[PDB]
Amino acid sequence: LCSIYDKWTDPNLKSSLADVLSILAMTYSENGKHDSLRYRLLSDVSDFEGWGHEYIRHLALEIGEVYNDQVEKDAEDETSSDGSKSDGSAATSGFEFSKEDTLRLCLDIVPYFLKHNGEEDAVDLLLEIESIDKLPQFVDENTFQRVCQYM
Amino acid sequence: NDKVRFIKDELRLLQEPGSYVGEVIKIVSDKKVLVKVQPEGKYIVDVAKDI
Amino acid sequence: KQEEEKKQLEEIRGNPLSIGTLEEIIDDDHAIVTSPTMPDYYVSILSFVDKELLEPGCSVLLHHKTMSIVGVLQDDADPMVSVMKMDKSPTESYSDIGGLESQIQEIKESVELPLTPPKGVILYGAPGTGKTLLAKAVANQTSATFLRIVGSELIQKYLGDGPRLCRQIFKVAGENAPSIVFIDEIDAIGTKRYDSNSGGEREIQRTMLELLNQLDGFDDRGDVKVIMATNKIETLDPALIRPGRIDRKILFENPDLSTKKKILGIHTSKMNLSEDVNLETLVTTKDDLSGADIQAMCTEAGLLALRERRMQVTAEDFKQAKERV
Amino acid sequence: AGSKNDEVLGLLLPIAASTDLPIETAAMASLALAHVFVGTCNGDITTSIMDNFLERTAIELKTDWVRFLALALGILYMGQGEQVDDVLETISAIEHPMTSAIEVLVGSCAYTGTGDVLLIQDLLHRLTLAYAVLGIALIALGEDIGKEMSLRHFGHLMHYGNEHIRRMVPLAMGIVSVSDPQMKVFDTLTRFSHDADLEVSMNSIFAMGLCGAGTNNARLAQLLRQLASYYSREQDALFITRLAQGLLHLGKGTMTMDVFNDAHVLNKVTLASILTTAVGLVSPSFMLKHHQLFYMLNAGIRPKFILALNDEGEPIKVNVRVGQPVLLNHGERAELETDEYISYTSHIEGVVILKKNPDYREEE
Repeated sequence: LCSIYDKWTDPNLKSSLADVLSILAMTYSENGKHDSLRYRLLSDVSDFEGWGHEYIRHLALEIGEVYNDQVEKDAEDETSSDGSKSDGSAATSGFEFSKEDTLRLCLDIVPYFLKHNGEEDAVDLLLEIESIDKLPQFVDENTFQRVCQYM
Repeated sequence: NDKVRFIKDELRLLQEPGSYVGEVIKIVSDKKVLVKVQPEGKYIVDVAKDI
Repeated sequence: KQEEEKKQLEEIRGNPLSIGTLEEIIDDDHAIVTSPTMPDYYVSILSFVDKELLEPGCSVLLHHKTMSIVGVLQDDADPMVSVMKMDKSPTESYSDIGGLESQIQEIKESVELPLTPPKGVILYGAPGTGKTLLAKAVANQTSATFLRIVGSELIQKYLGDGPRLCRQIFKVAGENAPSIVFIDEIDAIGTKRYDSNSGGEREIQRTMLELLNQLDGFDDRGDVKVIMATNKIETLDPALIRPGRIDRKILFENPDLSTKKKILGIHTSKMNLSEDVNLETLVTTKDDLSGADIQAMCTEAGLLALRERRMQVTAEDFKQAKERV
Repeated sequence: AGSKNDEVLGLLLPIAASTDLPIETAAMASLALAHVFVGTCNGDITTSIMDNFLERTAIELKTDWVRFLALALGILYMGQGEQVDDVLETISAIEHPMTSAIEVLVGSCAYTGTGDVLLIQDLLHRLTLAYAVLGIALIALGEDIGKEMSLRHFGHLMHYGNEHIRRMVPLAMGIVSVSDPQMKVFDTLTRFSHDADLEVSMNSIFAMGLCGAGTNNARLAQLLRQLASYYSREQDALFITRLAQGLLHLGKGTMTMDVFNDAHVLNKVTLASILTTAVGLVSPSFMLKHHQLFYMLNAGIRPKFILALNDEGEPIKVNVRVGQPVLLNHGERAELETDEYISYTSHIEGVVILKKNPDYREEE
C-alpha cells in the first residue's frame, strides 16, 4: 500500500491514504517526523472534515512553516506585473520555487482552513503566508460574495 | 623609574582646574551638548572630541 | 559652502557659550537677561536671528562675556505652550463615550449649538467616563482646536509662567482658532485661598485670574469655547464662572442603566464574551457603576477568562470581573 | 482629458519638433499632450517626446522645453507597470528639484500605491523644492506613512521665507485646502500678504479665492472673511480681489476638489490637470506666462456631490438622510454621505442609489 502512495502531486486524491496510514502510523506510536510526516507532506487532506489527531497538529505545522516561506516570498521580487489568476499556481509555477510536499502539506492546511472560513482575518496572514496554495483552495466553495469581499 | 615617572605622572594630574561632572540636558546638531551643570544652570557646550 | 556660511555665524559666537534666561527684551537690541547663577545683564543679541523669536524671560544664547545675547536659543525645555493636550476635532465624540447625552446637550448647546451666547462649560463628575470623554465630544462635534491642560500640569510655582503658560495656551487659542479651551483638574492654581499675602500663593490666583483675565476676555456666538474640568466647585472665582459666560457646569454621574448600557453595550461587546454575557445581565447586577467599571468588568473578564484560559469570556467572569473591578 | 487623441499630438508633436513655446506653443503643448493620454502607456508619445526632449528639438536650450516635455510624459504612463519606464528619460535626466525625486515618482501612479517606505526616505533629504514640496502629496495616496504631517506643515511650508515654496504652497494649498486646509495661515497669508512682498499679497489675495473656491469658511474660515475685507487698496488688488472674490465665490462658493472619491479609487483626470496648473496658473506669480492658464483646473474641479437615486437608479425622487441641502433628491447638494438607505452593493460615502427595506419601502 506504500506504492499507491508514490506519486504525490495531487491536490486531493492522495489525501486520506496519507491520513489513514499516517493515523495508522500515528497509532503505530509515531507522533513525530516519521512515516507519519511523510504522509503529512503528502496529505493534502489529512483531517479536513474529520478532526485531526496529534497527526495534524505536530506534522503539519512542522512543514506548515517549512511550507510558509517556501511559497511566500518568491513574489516580492519579479520582473513582471503583480497578481495571477491561475489556480494551478502553487508558486511552483515557472521554475520550481516550492516543494509540492510543503505545498500539499499546506494544501492540507489550505483545506484545513477551507473548512474554517477565517477569510477576513486570515488575509494579512495569508498575505504574510503569501500562499498561492491557500487562497485559491482556501475558498473553492461556500459563499464567494461577502466572504471574499472583505478580502 | 617605573614608579618615578608614574609617581611624577600623577602630580601633573594632581594639578587640575577640575573636571566638571555635569548633567547633559541634551544636544543639538550644533555639536554643543546642551548641559545643565550640576549646581549651575544649563550650558549648551561643545563635547569632548572623542565623545 | 553654506556650512561655513552658517559656521561663520557660529564662528561669531565663540564657545562654549552660556545658556541663560532672558529678563526683558529691549528694543536697543540689548535686553536684560537672567542667569540661574544670577548674573542678570542688559545685553544685546548677535543679530541674524530675531528678538521676536524669543520672549523676555526666556533662556537664550549668551556668551560668557557679559552674557551678551548670542541669538535665538531654545529653551526647548518646554513645548510651544505650558503643558497641553492639543487636539483638533478630537478623537472622542458623543458616540464613543456611551450615552452621556444628558450633559452632551449641555456641551452641545453651549459650544456646538451657538456655532451657527455662553462661552463654555464647567466639567465636573468623573473622568474616564463623563469628563474626559465629554471633553472631546462636542470639541469633536464642533471640530475645533481642543486644548487639554491639567491644573497639576500647570501647577506653576514660578510667578507669571502660570499666567504665561495659560497665555501660551491663549496664544494657541487665538491663532489656532477655532480652539476648544479645555481645562482639567484645577485644585491648585484655582483655589483663591483667603488672602493675597502671608504664605498664600498669588501664582495660584495670578495663574487663574489672568487665565480668568483672558477667560473673561472672550465670549462668542458659538465659535470658540471654554471647558472647566475639576472636582472643586467653590475654590474658584465666581467671575471665573461669571454666570452668563460659563453657565454650564457639566457634572457627570455614574451612567444610568441605559447610558450605562450604552457604555456597556459598547464596552461589553469590546471585551470578548460568551453570549451568556448580556447587557441587562450586566446592567442589573450593578450598583450604577461608572462607565469605567462597565469597561473594567469587561476588561478583567478577558483576564478572568484568560484565568479560565479562554479568549471567549463566560458570563461569570464579567460578573466576577465587575464584582472584582 | 476624456477625449484623448493622437491628432493634437500629431499636430503638436511636429510643433513640438518645431519646439516654440511663444509661437508653436509646443512647450505647454507637451503639457496638454500630458493631459491627453493620462493614465495609459502611449507608445507614440513615449517615443514622440523621446524624439522631442532627448532630441532637444528646435529651440531647446532653456530649461523650459526641457521641463515642458518632462512632465508631459510624466502624466501619461500612469498605472502601466513595466511600460512607464521611458517617461523618466524625459524627466529625471535633467537636474532640477524635479529630477532625482521623480526617479521613483513615475512609479507612484504605476505602483498604484507602494509597498516601500522609501517614499519619505529619500524625498525628505531634498526637502531637508517647490515640487519637492509637492513630492509628498503623491506619497499620501498609496502609502500610510507619508499621508499625515502635511496638514499643519503646508502653511508652514508657506511660512518658509522663499516665495519658491511661498508661491508653491498657496498653489499647492488650494487642492489641499478643499481637502485638508491650513486654517491659521489663512490669517497669516493676510499678515504676510504685504509683509515681504505685495505679490504675496497678490497671491494672498488671489490664492485665498483659490483655496476659497467652492469651499467657504468652515475649515477654510480664517482665509475667506479677509476677502470680504479685501476690496480695493489697488486696482490690481481690486482686479485680483475680483479674481479672489470671484474665486472666493467660484462655483457659487460651493465646489470641492477631491482627487479621491468614495469608490475606493483615484482619479488622474484631475491629477493630470494639477501639475499642469503648477507650471501654469502663473499670472499673479512666478513662472509667469499668460492669463488663460487659470482654468486648467476645470478638468478636476468638482462641486460637492451626492446623487441620491431610487430604484430608478437615475435622477428621480429619493432622499438620503438629512443634508445641510435637505433630504437629498437626485442632484441635490452634499458630500461624503453614509446615509440610512441601502445601495445595491457596498454602501459608502458619496453618490448612492438608494434602495429601501420592503416593509417600510419608499422611493426615499
